[PDB]
Order: sequence, then structure tokens, then C-alpha cells
Amino acid sequence: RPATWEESEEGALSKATKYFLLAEMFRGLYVVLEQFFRAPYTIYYPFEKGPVSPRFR
Amino acid sequence: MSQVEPGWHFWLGYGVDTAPCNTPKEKLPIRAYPYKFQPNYTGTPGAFVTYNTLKPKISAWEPVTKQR
Ligand SMILES: CCCCCCCCCCCCCCCCCC(=O)OC[C@H](COP(=O)(O)OCCN)OC(=O)CCCCCCCCCCCCCCCCC
Repeated sequence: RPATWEESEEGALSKATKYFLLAEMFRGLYVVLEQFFRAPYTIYYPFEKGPVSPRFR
Repeated sequence: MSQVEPGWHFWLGYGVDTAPCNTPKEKLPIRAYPYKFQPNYTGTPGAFVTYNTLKPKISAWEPVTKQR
């Protein structure tokens, strides 16, 4: 059975803190920002070339 | 990209480890004709003009009169 509000482990103030301060949204923004400091994948065609195999048609 | 000669084109795409100048003699093609490299001439007076390599399947009579 789904649990009701009165059987919740977290107090209402902690939940309100998560609600008003957008905790998981901030985690998502941080994950996006981490990518900004990683190496990009781009190659500079036609000066560089993607992989080609002997079977290519 | 069409100015890259064949062989080098394969090497640049990580097709082969060893570059064409480093490839031993046994793994080169023998040619009985002169090798010429030509890039894409599209949009240029040198663009390929296609045509039928056959003459027509039915040949007409060459008309000749005879005297009665
Ligand atoms: C603990 C005591 C607190 C006392 C009072 C609080 C004081 C004010 C606190 C300041 C922040 C308040 C403003 C944010 C409140 C957002 C509340 C919220 O979650 O809105 C939810 C709303 C849907 O409404 P609801 O029905 O209530 O949600 C139930 C869903 N099953 O749906 C929504 O609108 C989603 C939330 C909107 C988020 C907007 C995102 C736009 C850009 C995000 C900004 C992030 C920061 C950007 C800056 C870059 C970071 C450096």
C-alpha cells in the first residue's frame, strides 16, 4: 500500500528545504557544469577523418 | 577531401597502421598503365559526361537504288 503523509520519515522542514531550494535541480546543474571541463569529442573534418574499416561500402 | 590520394585516404581514416610510403613492395599494386590521380571535378568543365557505350541495337538499311 502507498504510504500516507503522516507515515513519512523526513520532517516537514527538511522537505520544505528541498522544495524551496531546488536541491535536485542544483545537482543537475552541477552535473552539466562538470562536462564543461571535459574533453570534447569533435574532430575537424575535412582535416581529420572518422574511423573507416576494410569492409566499408 | 577529394584531393587526398587513395591509400593516404585510408590511412587518414585509421584504416591501416602503416602509411603508404612505408608499405613494403610486396603489398603494392602492379600496374601496366600509368597512374594518374584526379580529384572531384564536379561543378567544373571537367565534370564527368556520361554516355551509352553501345551503338544502337537495330541498324538501318543503307538505301540503294537499282535499275529495272
Ligand atoms: C524551508 C523554509 C522556506 C521558507 C520560504 C522559502 C523562501 C524562498 C525560497 C527561495 C526559492 C523559492 C522559489 C522556488 C520555489 C520552487 C517550488 C517548487 O518546487 O515549484 C514546484 C512547481 C510545481 O508545484 P507543486 O505542485 O507544489 O510541486 C509538486 C509536484 N508534484 O513547479 C516548478 O515551478 C518547478 C520549480 C521551478 C524551478 C525554476 C527553474 C528555472 C531556473 C532554475 C534556477 C536555478 C539557479 C540558476 C542559477 C545558476 C546556478 C548558479
